[PDB]
Amino acid sequence: KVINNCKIDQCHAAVTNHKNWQYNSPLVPRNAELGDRKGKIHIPFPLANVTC
Amino acid sequence: NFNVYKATRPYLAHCPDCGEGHSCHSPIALERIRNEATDGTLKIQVSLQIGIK
Amino acid sequence: EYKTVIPSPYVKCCGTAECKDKSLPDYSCKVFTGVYPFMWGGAYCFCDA
Amino acid sequence: ENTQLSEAHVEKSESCKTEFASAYRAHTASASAKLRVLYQGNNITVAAY
Amino acid sequence: SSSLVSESVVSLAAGTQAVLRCQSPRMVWTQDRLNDRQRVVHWDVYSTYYGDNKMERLCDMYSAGDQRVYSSYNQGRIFMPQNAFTDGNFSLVIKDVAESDGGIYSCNLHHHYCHLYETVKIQLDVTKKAKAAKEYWDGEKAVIVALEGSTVMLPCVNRNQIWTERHLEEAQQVVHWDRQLPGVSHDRADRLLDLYASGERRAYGPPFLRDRVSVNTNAFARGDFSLRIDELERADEGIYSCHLHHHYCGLHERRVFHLQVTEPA
Amino acid sequence: TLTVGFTDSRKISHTCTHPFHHEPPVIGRERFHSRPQHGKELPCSTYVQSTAA
Amino acid sequence: TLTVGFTDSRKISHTCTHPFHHEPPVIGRERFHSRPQHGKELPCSTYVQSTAATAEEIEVHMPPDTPDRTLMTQQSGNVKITVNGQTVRYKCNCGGSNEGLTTTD
Ligand SMILES: *[C@@H]1O[C@H](CO)[C@@H](O)[C@H](O)[C@H]1NC(C)=O
Repeated sequence: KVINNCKIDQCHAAVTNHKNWQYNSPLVPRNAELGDRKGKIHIPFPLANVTC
Repeated sequence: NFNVYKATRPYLAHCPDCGEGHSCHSPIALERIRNEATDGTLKIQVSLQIGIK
Repeated sequence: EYKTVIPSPYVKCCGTAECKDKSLPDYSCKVFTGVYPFMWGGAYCFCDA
Repeated sequence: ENTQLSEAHVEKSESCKTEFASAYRAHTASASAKLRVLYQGNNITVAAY
Repeated sequence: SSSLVSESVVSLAAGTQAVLRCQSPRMVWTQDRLNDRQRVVHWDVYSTYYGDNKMERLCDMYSAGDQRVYSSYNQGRIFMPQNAFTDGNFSLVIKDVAESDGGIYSCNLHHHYCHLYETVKIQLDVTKKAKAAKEYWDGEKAVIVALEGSTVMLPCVNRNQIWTERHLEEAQQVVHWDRQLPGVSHDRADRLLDLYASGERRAYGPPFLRDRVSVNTNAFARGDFSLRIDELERADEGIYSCHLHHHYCGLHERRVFHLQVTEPA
Repeated sequence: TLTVGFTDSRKISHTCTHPFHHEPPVIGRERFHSRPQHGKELPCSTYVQSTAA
Repeated sequence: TLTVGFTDSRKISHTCTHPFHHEPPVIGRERFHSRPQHGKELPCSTYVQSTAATAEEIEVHMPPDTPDRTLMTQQSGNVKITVNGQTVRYKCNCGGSNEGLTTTD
């Protein structure tokens, strides 16, 4: 697209990707609608106590 | 040319540590450490041969 | 400084070893039973205990 | 004009299912014991509260 | 709960040290955890065409490797996929087949941890040229009329999760010893003893009954978990259940001993 | 401290680090730093290679 | 601690380690850690690159054996032991040929 007679530094634009989900982290900003969203994954490498 | 090791062979012995905590059998078992030298250089005895084919 | 010499230990199965005195400085010996050592290729021998 | 909202909470760890420290209020106790008795020329073992 | 493998019935008198022989040759849990995920595949050929040719162990593979050649003459003569363990290809390739390499081949695989083995037979007849080079089935194996002076392939199409490359030593043996009294049900037997390959041992019941019922110090290292009960008390009679579980090898064995304790009269 | 690094298909080295004080807890009275060929055995928590939580 | 490691023709890294407390002895009063461009000279024991010793003997003996069962394989209750060109002593609790040293499959 083209917006004529306007400075490039006028504003910003962002690509809105919603295809492959991204797993939550504090650093990443939220999507700004609510807290949680569907899609959950289990964390591997469980814990057990053994002799040493 | 200091060739006395014709019939020698390497080990494959239970090394105390093969890494990651568990102890297994390796060809690089060591059982003798000499550090009497004042300078600080150390002899290290090793299971397997070196400098030969 | 002194060096400690410990030749290859004597292993045995289904039979028992024995200590013969050695006229050497601080020479010592011992025996044990029920040991079931394992090597890289498997158990050294069958006699379980 | 922009703003930031943050929030957080704290929960139990799954590691608790394996490692943890437990506080009890044990007050009293009971006694059990093992005895060896020479009877009719033989050692005999007994267990009782 | 575990699939039955052996049912035993015994009877003795009170005041006797009985022993139940709950053993499994697959329970030789090596002291060694690491490198037990390793399995070893290889190919060995006997040139029975000559009849006096000692079976040539051509080459072998471990987890994460190549073709290693026993003989230099085989070097530049043999290939095994570096991904054989990953995809289970385990297939041999020979670049320069000739009459010297004619014979019956065998693709063999051994698993260190499970101590299980697999093998597939192949036959490789030699033809001077491709005028008769073809595959057929003798009746027990596959026979290839290899074109002399050409590359040939011997397949090993086992693709069982057991041999697929993996970290499999996360699993370890577990042993359950329980007693079902005359009136208790199987899987409701009091949990007398729990044993783990890492030496963890758990006992239950009254403090004393634990000591008489014992297991050797290093059963896992030998795979013999025989349970010794000392000076049998007649109240101990019943059905003793010994469950041995290690899931990677698929082991879910049950052994049972119907021990009836008598008394002097 | 604790840093991680990797090499890109860009043939570039990307690295990050966090200051995290990693102190293995002394298990038993004998403050040991490499486990022995011979010694006692005690329980201790740890992880495993299973990939199904 | 002290570890050693090497890379195989197997393209594998084999490593071992022993806990050995290595503390160079402070020679002289000045506890120095890297020797200087300028300074005094004092005697100190050390080693040398010579490859001809004088009566420091270490014995070598014939290896006892290496009991490996990979040679075995079950053929419908018939154990097959493969030798591939070595001297192998088999011994079984089974009857018949319980014991025997052979060099043939
Ligand atoms: C009883 O215990 C003692 C303790 O040493 C032992 O000497 C003896 O042989 C045992 N048996 C008996 C006294 O019948």
